[PDB]
Amino acid sequence: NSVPGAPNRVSFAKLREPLEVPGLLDVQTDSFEWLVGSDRWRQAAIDRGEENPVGGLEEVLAELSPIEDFSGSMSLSFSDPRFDEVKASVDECKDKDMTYAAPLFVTAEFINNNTGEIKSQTVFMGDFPMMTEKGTFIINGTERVVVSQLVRSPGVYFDETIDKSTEKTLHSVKVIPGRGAWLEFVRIDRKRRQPVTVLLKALGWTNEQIVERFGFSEIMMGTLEKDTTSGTDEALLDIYRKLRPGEPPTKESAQTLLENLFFKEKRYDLARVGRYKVNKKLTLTEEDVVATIEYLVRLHEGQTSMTVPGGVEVPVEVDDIDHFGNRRLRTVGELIQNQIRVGLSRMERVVRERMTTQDVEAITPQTLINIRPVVAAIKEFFGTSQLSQFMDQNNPLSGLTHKRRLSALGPGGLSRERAGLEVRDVHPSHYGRMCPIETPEGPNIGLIGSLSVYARVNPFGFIETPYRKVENGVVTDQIDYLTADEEDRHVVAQANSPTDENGRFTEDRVMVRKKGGEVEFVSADQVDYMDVSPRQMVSVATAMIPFLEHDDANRALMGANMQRQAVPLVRSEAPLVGTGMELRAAIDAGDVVVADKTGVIEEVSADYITVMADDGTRQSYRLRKFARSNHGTCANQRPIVDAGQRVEAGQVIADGPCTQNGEMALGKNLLVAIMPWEGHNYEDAIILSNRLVEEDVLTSIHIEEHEIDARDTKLGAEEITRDIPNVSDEVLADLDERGIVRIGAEVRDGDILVGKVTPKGETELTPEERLLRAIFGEKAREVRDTSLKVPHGESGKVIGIRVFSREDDDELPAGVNELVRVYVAQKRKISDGDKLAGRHGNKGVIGKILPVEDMPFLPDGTPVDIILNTHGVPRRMNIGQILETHLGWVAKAGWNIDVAAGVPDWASKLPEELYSAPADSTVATPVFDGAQEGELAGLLGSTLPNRDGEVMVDADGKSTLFDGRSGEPFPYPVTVGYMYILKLHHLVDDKIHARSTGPYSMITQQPLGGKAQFGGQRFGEMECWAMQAYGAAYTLQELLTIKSDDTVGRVKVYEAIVKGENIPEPGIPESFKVLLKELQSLCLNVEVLSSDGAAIEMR
Amino acid sequence: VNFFDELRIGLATADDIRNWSYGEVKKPETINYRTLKPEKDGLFCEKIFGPTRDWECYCGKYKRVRFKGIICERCGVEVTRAKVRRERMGHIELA
Amino acid sequence: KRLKVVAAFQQSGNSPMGMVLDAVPVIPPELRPMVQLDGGRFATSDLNDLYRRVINRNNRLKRLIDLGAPEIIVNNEKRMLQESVDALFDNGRRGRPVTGPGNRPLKSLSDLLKGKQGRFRQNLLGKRVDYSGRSVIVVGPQLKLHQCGLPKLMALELFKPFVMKRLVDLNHAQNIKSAKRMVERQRPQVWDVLEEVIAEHPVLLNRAPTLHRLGIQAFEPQLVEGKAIQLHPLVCEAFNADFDGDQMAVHLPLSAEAQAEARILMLSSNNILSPASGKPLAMPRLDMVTGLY
Amino acid sequence: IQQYAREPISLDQTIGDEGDSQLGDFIEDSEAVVAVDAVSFTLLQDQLQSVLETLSEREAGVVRLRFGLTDGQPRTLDEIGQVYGVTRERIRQIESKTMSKLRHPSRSQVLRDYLD
Amino acid sequence: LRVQGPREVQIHLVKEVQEVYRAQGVSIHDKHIEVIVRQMLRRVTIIDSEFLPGSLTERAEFEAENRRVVAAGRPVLMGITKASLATDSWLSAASFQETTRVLTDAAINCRSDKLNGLKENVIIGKLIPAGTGISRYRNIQVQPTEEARAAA
Amino acid sequence: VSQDVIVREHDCETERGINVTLAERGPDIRDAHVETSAFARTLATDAVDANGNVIIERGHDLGDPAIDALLAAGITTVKVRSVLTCTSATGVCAMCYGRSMATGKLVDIGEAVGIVAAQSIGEPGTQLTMGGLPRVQELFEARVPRNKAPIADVAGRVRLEESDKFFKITIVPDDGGE
DNA sequence: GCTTGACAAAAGTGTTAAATTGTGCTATACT
Ligand SMILES: C/C(=C\[C@H](C)CCCCC(=O)O)[C@@H]1O[C@@H]2C=C[C@@H]1OC(=O)\C=C/C=C\C=C\[C@H]1O[C@@H]3C[C@H]1O[C@@H](/C=C/C[C@H]1O[C@H](C[C@H](O)[C@H]1C)[C@@H](O)[C@@H](O)/C=C/CC/C=C/C2)[C@@H]3C
Ligand SMILES: [Zn+2]
Ligand SMILES: [Zn+2]
Repeated sequence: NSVPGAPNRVSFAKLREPLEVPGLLDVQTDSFEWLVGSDRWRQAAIDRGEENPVGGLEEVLAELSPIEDFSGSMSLSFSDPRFDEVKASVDECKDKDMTYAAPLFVTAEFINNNTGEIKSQTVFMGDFPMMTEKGTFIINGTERVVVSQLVRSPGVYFDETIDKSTEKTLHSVKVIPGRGAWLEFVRIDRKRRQPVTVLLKALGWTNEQIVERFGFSEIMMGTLEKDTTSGTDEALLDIYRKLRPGEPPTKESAQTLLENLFFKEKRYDLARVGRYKVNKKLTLTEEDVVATIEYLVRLHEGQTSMTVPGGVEVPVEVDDIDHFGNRRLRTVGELIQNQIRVGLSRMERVVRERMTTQDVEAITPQTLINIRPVVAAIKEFFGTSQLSQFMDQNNPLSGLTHKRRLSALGPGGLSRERAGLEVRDVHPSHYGRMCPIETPEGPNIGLIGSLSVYARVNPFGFIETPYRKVENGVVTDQIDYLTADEEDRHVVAQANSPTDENGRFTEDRVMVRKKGGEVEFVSADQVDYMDVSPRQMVSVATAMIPFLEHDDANRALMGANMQRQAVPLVRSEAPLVGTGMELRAAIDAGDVVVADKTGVIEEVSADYITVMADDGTRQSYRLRKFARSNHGTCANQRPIVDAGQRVEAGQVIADGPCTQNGEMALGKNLLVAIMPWEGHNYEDAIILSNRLVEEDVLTSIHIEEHEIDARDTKLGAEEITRDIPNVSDEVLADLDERGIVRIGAEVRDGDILVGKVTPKGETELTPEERLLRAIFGEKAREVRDTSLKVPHGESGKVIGIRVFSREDDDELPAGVNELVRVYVAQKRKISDGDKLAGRHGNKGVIGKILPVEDMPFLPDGTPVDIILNTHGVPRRMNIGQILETHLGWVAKAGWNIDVAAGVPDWASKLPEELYSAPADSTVATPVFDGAQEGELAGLLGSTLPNRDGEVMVDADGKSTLFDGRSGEPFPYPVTVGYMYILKLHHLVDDKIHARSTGPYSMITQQPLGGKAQFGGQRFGEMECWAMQAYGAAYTLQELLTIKSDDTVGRVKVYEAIVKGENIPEPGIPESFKVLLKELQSLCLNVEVLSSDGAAIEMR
Repeated sequence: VNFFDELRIGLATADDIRNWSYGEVKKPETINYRTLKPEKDGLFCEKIFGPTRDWECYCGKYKRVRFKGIICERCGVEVTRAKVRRERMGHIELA
Repeated sequence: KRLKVVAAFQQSGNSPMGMVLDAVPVIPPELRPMVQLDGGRFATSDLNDLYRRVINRNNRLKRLIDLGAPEIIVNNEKRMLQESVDALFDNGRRGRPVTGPGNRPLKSLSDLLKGKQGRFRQNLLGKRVDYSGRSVIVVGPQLKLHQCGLPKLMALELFKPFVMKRLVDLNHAQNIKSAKRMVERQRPQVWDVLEEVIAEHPVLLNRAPTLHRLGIQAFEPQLVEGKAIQLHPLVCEAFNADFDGDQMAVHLPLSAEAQAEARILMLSSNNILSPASGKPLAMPRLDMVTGLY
Repeated sequence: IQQYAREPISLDQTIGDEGDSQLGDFIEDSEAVVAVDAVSFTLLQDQLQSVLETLSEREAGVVRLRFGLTDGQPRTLDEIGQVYGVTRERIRQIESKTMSKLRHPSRSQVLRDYLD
Repeated sequence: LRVQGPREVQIHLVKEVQEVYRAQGVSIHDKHIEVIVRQMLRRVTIIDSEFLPGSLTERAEFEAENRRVVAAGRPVLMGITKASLATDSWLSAASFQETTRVLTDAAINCRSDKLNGLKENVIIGKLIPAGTGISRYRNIQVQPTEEARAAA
Repeated sequence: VSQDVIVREHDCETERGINVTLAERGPDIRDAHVETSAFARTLATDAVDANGNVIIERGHDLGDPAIDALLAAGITTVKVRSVLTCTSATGVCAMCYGRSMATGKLVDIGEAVGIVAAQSIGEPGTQLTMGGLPRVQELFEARVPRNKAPIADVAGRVRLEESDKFFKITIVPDDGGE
C-alpha cells in the first residue's frame, strides 16, 4: 500500500494505519552514521536537538585530547578525523576476501611547553570498516552483522530483600558506573565489614554534620555512635588497609586513594547515561554520595518523597533492573566506539612513555604514535567478537531479522548461565519495543529478542515506541515517540477503539494501560496517548503469521523461528493468504532491486536492468545471479519489468530470492487434506503429491565452495597440476591442463576437483612395493598426492572457478603461491525426509510421496498435494492453520457475496468492496485486525466454477475425496483447501551419515565425529547405561574397544571380516592407557597388578 | 592381557619419577625454527622420548629394522617404532 | 579429623615425603603434541608452555645459585618455580590462572581429567565408534515390528567390509582392491550382494536422549529407497520419537555374541512392556486408537 | 622471514562457538594404520610369494636378495654373486632375464591391480 | 531413623518418593524405589574402634571384622551422592565427581581397586560383571550330542 | 549409586519381609495402589485366612487372581519379600526382587536391577512439574526437609496449646513417664 | 653357461669455505 508497484492484495483490516512502518534497517544505520557522524546525521541533530553534534569518533577523540605527561612539559592534541573514499567495492571485496573499509586520517599536534614549538603531522590511523546499504559489513570477504546488546544503564538502583535471620526488611543499594570500582551499601570493591558512616569521615566531615544531615534517620545516628573510628584521617586508614592489604600507607597515598578511585575522572568514568540517570533521580564528587545515603534512609523509613539541601523532590522507591527504563541497548555505533577507546588507551600508554626515553624535540606525532593497538581493536572486534556475527541469510527474512536482533549476552553483560530466569520473563514495558513472541526455543529463551515493528532507538540507548496522543476524548494526528520511563507516566488507550467521525472517543469507556502495568477504564476523558496501531508489540517475522491472534504463543514462537529457516525456491511463489508485512519487509531486506528515480526502462537483460530517468540521468542495476549465500542458499534475482515500462521512485525492478512482485514468498501454496491417510502421515509426518517433484514446485538450488591452496613447503613448492602420482587416465578425464575441473562438468563423491601435488621426503619404499615398480616399470614418483576431491555424499555441477596465482600478481599470504576456488551447485528436488512447515508452528518431515494417480482427489479429478494428520492439530492450540486453509481455498476459487436485497448481516461491520474477488486473487489479514470468524463462514459458500459450474467445497470447508487406490469415495466429508507451507533448511542429503572405517583422532585413537571428518557416532554415558540395563556385555565391550579405541583390535576385526574368519578378542582401550600416563604425570603411581603377579606393563 | 586383578595408586616418590624417566629434559625448546625437527635435550628430544620415524635415528646412520633396540652412537636415539614416543616419560631435576 | 590423614600414612608404606617433589615427571610428547595444520601453520598443547615456564625458572634458579645471590633474588625465584609447577598441575587452583593470548587460561594436567570434556566422561565412559550412522526418520507403517527401513546408501557403507568379501568370493571382483573400488563407485552389481549380507543380520537403533534401556532396540534391516530411515510406528513410544524431524543412530553388531545379544536381549518384538510399570508400551496409540474405537 | 615470525596456536582452543568441541580433537592421525591397506598389502605379499614359485630356485633367490624381500635389506649385484659364487655381471644378466619373465603377462596380469 | 529404626526409614522414604510420582500420574513399582533406598542404609557409623570413630563403614564389612574371634556403631542414613562417593572403587568414584578430591585421598590411603564393579570394567574394556558377563554364563561350554553327531 | 546391584542368586532364604496393606475396612475396597506395591511381589510367609485356611502359600507370584482370591478370604495385610530385607551376601536374590516387569516372570539371574531402577525413576522426571523434582532430590539426598515437621517421640495422649505465632504440643506418655 | 676389462654413474669421504648460531657489550642520569 502506497508503494508505486505494490501488487493488489485485499485486506480485512477495519482500522487505518496512521503511521507507515518505519524503515526496519534504521537501527543498524543511524548507529553507524552517528559513529562516523556524516552530514546525513549532522542535519538530524541540528534541525531539532543539540547544537553541537559530536560524532562517535570525535567524542572518543575529545577524551584523548590532549596528551600530557606528569611533567606536563609536552602535550599532543588530536582533532579533525577524516575518511577517504572506500578502497574497493563490496562486490570486489567479497570476491577478493578483503574487508570493506575507508582509510582514516587525523590531526596530531605535538607541543613542547619549554620550547613552545608545534609539530603538525597528518596521521594515518588505519582502514576503518564501513557499513553497507544493507546495514552489514564485509570482514575478510564474508558479510557480517553486529548485533545490539542489552545492558543495565549506569545509575543508582536500590532493592529490598527480606532476611530470613531477622525475618525483617533490609535495603541494599548499588551504583554501577561506566568504569571503575563499584560500591554497595559499606561494601566497596568486594571488601565487606564496612561502616558506611566511617567513609563520610574519610572525606573529613565532622560528626556534627552527621547529626545535622542525618536528621530523622535513627540508624544514621546509632551507627556513628557504634563506630570506634575517631578522626577523618584515621577512618581513611581503616578504609586503606582493607582496600590495599599488604601496603603500608602514607598521608599522601591515603587521601588521594579515595579521590583517585572515584572523584578522579581517569579511573572513575562519568557515563553520559549514568550522569543523566542519577542527576534527575537525585561527575561524582560528594553531592552524589551523600544523596544516595539520604535516598536509602528514606526508603527504609517508608517516605515516598525525599528532599535535601539544594535539590529537587523525587519519589523514594525501589527500582526494577528489568524495566526498560533502566535497561538500555548498545547499538553498533557504540559497540564500535567502545572498542576504539580501548585501542587509544593502549596507544596513550605508548605515547606517554615514548616521550620519556625518546630524544626531546626529535619526537613527532608519527614517532610518539603507534597504531598497532588501535587497528588491532577494530580487527579483533569484527572477528572473534560475539556481537559481530556471520550474517544469517537463508532468505531475505532470515537476514533482515538478524539485524534488529537485541541480546543480553556478550562482553559487558551477564553471560550465559549467570543470568537469572527473572530477566527472561517478559516485562510490561516490552510492549511495542521488544517482541515477546519471537525468541529462541533453547537455553537462550528470553535473552535474545527482535526489535518491534515501530520501535525506535534513542541517542542514549533506550528504545522508544510511537504513540498518538489523545486530548479530551479526541485522538490527534500528533505522534510522539516515548521512552519506557515517560510511558508509565501516562495512560495508553488501545489501538482499536470505536472512531467517531472527524474523530473522538465513541465508546462509553476506553481500554487503558497503567504503570503497573494495570488495565482499567475511564469515560475517555482521562486518556492521554493511544496506540499507533495493532501489532506494536509484534516483530516483523511475528507480524507475518496470518491469524496470529488464534495461535498460542508456544506454537507462534515456533512459527516465527521457522520462517527464518526457510529456503529460496526456484519458482518463489508468494503467499495466497498473507498479512500486511509481506511486501514492506521484502524491500527493506535489501535482497530486492528498487528504483531510486522515476523514469523508463532502456534495457532489460538477465545480466542488468537500465532505467532512463525523467532527470535525463541514467541508473543501472547489475542482477545477482546464482550467488551462493552464506549458508548455501541461492541468491538469484529476476527482472519483473519489461522494456517500455514506466516506473516510479521506490518501485520493484526485480525479485529477490524469496520475493515475488515485491512481497516475501517463503513457500508455496498447496492443496491440503486434513484426513489421516493409511498411517503414512502419523505423529507429524506428511505425504506429498509426486506432482511437487515433476513440476519443481518445492525444488531449490544449493551451492558449495571448495578451496585448495599451493604453498611453499620446506621440501619444495606445492604445484597445482594435472599429473597425479598413481591414477587412471580416466579419473583425469574432466580435468583441464592446469589440473582443475572443467566448468560445466558433473562431480561425484570422491571425484577430483583441483589436482595438487606436494614434495616428498626420503621414501624408503617397501620391498614388495619396489619389486612391482621394476616389473611394470612405473618409476616411483618424487611427490605425494594431496588433491582436492569432492566431499563424501555430495554431488552437483561445476558452476564457476576462481584462481588466484602468485605468478599473476594478485595477493596471497606469505608462502601461498596459488589459490583456486571451485563452486558446485545442485538442484534439490523435494524428497522424503525433508522438513516442511507452515507459519503457525506446525512442522513435519515428508513421510511419503505418492503418484498423482493414487491420491485423495476432489470430484474434479484434482489430486490434493499434501495430506496432514488430524490428531496433532487440536491439541497443539494452533488453529490458524485450519483458518488459512479455508481462506486459502477462498482466495483460490474466488467468490461473490450476495447482492440480492442488501448486504448479509455477517458483512455489517465488514469488508469494504471485498464483496467480490476473481479466482486466484491474493488476500491479506493483518494479525490483530484481520478477518473474523463470521466473515469466514459467509465466504465459505462462494463462486463455483472449476470449469463446469459445480461447487468443489461446501460452507464447512469440506469435500468428498476419492481414494486413488481403491477408487471409492471416502465415507465422510474431508476438509480441503490451500495452505502456505515453507521448505526448511534441514535436508536429508546433508543429515545422512554413515561410517565403517575412517580417520582417527591423534592423541586419542577414537574416530573423530562430524561429517567433515567422515566420523562415527558417539556412544555415550546414557547409551552405555541402556546397554548395561539389557545385560549385554559383549555388545558393550565391542563398542568401546574394537570399534573405537583398540589400535590393534580394529585392524584385526577388519582383517577378520574380509577373510570371513571369527572376530578376534578385544584389546586394551588406548584411551585407558593414556589415563595411566596422565595420572603418572601428576606424581600418582598407578600400577596395574595381576592376581598374584604384582606389576604389569603396557607396551 | 586384558585381565588384571587390582589397580592401585600411591604417592609417587622422586625416585619412582626418576625410574620412569628415560632422561632429563634440560631445555625449554620444542623444535628448530628452520628444519622443524625436535631440538635435542628439549621437550620432544628424540634422544629421550623416542624416534619420530619408525626404526630411524635422528641422524639416520641406522635406518633399518635389521637392528632393533640399538642406540646410535652419534645422535643417541634408539631404533624402534615411534609408538614409544607416546609411551615414554621424561623428568626435570629441580634445584 | 587430623588423625584420619596421620593414620592413613601409618598403614601404607608411603613416605609422607612424597608430598614434596625433588623431580617433576614430563608427559610423553604425543600426549602434548605439536603439529602443523593444513596450510603450514602450527598448533600445540598448552602443557608445553607450562612445561616451558617451569624448566625456564628452574634453570634460571641454578644460574642464580651458582653466582651466589642475595636471598631476596633467590627466594623470589623459588617462589616463582613453586607457582610454575602449581600451574602445570592445577592451573588457577591458587590465584589467577596462567593465561595465553586473548586472556584465556591454559589447560593444566588436571584440566584433562575433570569435567564433561575430561577423559572419563568424554573419552572413557563414552566415545565415538566405527560402523555407525544416522539420518532423519520416516514412518514405517508397513513394517513388521522387528524390521526397520535402512537407506541403501547408508547400509552399503555400514556393511562395506562384508560386501567386499562376498563380491570377492563370487567372481564379481578378482582382488580386494577391485572389490573396494567396486563398492566406492557403486557398480550396480553390489546391490544384489548387499541384500545377502544384510539378511538376518540385526542392527541397533538409538535415539537420544536415552532415558530407559528401551531407547536402544534391535531390528532386522530392510534396504529402503531414499536417504531417510523407516521406523515402525509402534516403537515411537519407547523412543519418544516425533517425526517432526528427529534423527536416529544405527550401530552394527559384529561379533557372534554381539549379534546374539541383539536378536535375543534387545530385539524389538521381545521388549513390549516397559520395565518400570510392566504396562504395555508398543500398545497402539493416536490414529490406531481412534481407528479401532 | 615472514614465515619464521608466525607463531603457533593452541590445540586446546574452543573454536566450536556453540560447537562444544576443541580444535585438538579435529586433528587426524596420518600415521594411523589403515585396515584395508594392511590387509591388501598382506594379500599382495602372498601373491608375490606365489609368482616367485614359478621362477627358478636361483631366479627367485636372486630376486629376493636383490630387493631384500626376506631380510628387508636389499643387496648389491656383487653381494648376490658372492652367495651364488659368480661375478656381479652374471647376476646382472640373471636379473634382466627373470624380470622379462615376470613381465610375461601370465605372471604380471594378477599383480596389475596392486599399482596403488 | 533414630526413633523408629532402620527398617522403618526405608518404608518412609519409599512412601514419600512414591507420593511425588503419584501426584504427577507416574506408575513406578515400589521395588525400583526400594533398590535405591537400600543403598542409603548400607553403612553404619563407628563410635569406637581397626576402625576409627565417625567413619562410615559397610554394614557387612563391619560385622565380620568387629567380631574378630575373642567397636559399636549405629545405622546411618546418607544421600545417594555421599553414598556413591564412598564406593570401594577409587576410579569409579573418580569418574563420578570431585575427581581431584577423590584422587588425593586415594593416593594417600594407597587404595587398591579390585575391578569388581561394572563401571570399572567399562573403563578398562573388560566384560561387565552382569548379564552375559557373569561367570556362569560366559563359561558355558557347548558341544553337540553324541546322538546328533551320529545323524550328521 | 545403584549400578553395582545385580541378582546374584536364586534365593537368600531369609524369612524377613515387609507388610503391604492391600485393602482397608471395606465394604462396611482394594488399596488405591496395590499394583505398584502388592503385585509383582512374592509372599514371605503363608497368608492365613481367619482361623487356619492359608489361602496362599509363601513364595507365590501374587498376580491379579491371587489378589482377588486373597481379598475374598478377607486379609487386610500381607508380608512380602523385598530387596530391603534381602540377606544376599553380594547383590540380591531373584526371589526377594520378584517378577521382571519386562518379562512378566521371575527375574533372571544376570539382570542388573540397579540401573533399571535408576532409569525407571529418572525417565518420568521430565514429567514432574518443577512437590516435584526438588522434593524427590530432597528425599534421595537425605537432606533435612525444607520445612521440618516433628514426629511423636513416644505413645500417649496429646495436649495442644496455642501461643499466637506458635503452637505447643505435649505428649502425656502412657507409662506414664516424663 | 660364465668371466674379463673398459667405463661411467652413483655413493662415500675428507677438506674448505660459507652460513648460521651464541655471547659479550654499550659509562649524563634514570630506583
Ligand atoms: C549464542 C550466541 C550466538 C550463537 C552463535 C547463535 C545464537 C544461537 C541461538 C539460536 O539460534 O537459537 C550469542 O550471540 C551474541 C553474544 C553471545 C552469544 O554467543 C555465544 O554464546 C556463541 C557464539 C557467538 C558469535 C559467533 C560468531 C561466529 O560463530 C559462527 C560464525 C560467526 O557468526 C555466527 C553466526 C550466527 C548467526 C546465527 O543467527 C541465527 C541463526 C543461527 O543460529 C545462526 C545463523 C538467526 O536466527 C539470528 O536471527 C540469531 C542471532 C543470535 C542473536 C544473539 C546475540 C548475542 C557462526 C556460528
Ligand atoms: Zn643416529
Ligand atoms: Zn533375598
